[PDB]
Amino acid sequence: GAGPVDAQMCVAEGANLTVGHVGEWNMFEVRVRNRRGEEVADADGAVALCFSPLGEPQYSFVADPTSSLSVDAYRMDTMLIGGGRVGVITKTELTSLTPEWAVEKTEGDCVYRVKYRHTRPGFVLMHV
Amino acid sequence: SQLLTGERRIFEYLLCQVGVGRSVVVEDEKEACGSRFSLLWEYDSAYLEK
Amino acid sequence: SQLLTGERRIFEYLLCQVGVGRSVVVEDEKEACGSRFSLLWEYDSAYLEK
Amino acid sequence: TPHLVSAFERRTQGRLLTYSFVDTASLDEDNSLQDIARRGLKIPMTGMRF
Amino acid sequence: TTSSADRFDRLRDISLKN
Amino acid sequence: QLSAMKERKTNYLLAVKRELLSEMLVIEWMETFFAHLRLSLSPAEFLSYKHKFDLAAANIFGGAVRVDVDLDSMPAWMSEKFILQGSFSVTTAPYAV
Repeated sequence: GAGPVDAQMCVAEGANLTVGHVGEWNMFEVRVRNRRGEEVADADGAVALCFSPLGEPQYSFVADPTSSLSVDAYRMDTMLIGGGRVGVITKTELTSLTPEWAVEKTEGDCVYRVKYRHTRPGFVLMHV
Repeated sequence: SQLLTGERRIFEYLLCQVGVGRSVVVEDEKEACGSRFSLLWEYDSAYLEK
Repeated sequence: SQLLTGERRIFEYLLCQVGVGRSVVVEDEKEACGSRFSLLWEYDSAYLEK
Repeated sequence: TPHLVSAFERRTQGRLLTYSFVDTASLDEDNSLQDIARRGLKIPMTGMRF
Repeated sequence: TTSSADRFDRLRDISLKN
Repeated sequence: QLSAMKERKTNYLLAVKRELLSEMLVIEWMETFFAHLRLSLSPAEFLSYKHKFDLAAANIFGGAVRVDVDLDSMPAWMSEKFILQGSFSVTTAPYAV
């Protein structure tokens, strides 16, 4: 029952919505529905996945990180940071934060095929 | 020297209410092209300065 | 008595083979950076002018 | 369209509403004026200047 | 001229790189 | 790092400063335009374009200003107060296995 394609009734389905793997393509599907919901086939649009960081800003420098055995800040861009990069907002989370994403809408079917991958672990918000 | 009819025209325009907001200052158009800037969810448009 | 003679400071470099093939000449690096430059698929490198 | 005015109100909640003029010939083959009356001005991933 | 003027041209450059 | 945390806040605050300054720019472009109207029009043209000036500012600018800012339309990012403590020192000391 085509017509308008209401965003708030569109649904995201898949296995990698809340679980992500670094360095590997992660797929999830975006389905488009109208105001009452009837699987609008002719719904040519655009899906974007702008990312936002989450957590508190943390850092550490430790001068001479070899004598204190501080593996936390051996690398200056905080790649050897602590647990899971969760809640840690350094400059790498702030200025880059670009997981490349691609959308492969077909020519009359109702699924948007979305794939993404990232270089870093962490805990982010995906604005689908 | 010349009477100017000036070729009056068929100007067809769209008065689009463009809602821009919390714009980031950006240089010329070649770097504000979508596939190379990737704004955050706060900032919502790109001010072409030069 | 040290920097006038210029005492030995020794360097660590990488001799790397770069596959620059069919480069396109383009001016200064401020607009040859990847944030705005396209690199059309016929090309895979960017020669620099003055 | 009433769908377009409702989606526009939800998107811009704390932004300005500037009034830009859009030329009909500057639009590409995708944004034909027949298509604008049905779905609106579709901005692609590259983006459109106002 | 007629008020405005000196405050118009100072905020014409809205890019606040100051 | 501190410049990255600075621009996390100040790029947002001069974005809304720019947001309301774009409003002042069209407020000013209202005024410099009509200042040129008064010095140029016929006396008949002044009444016709003053009523159109009234209707212009009541339809481009009649709604409430949507540049709402107190502390809460801002996200939780703009409530932090950075501190930075520590001490650097150079020592001629052994390494003490």
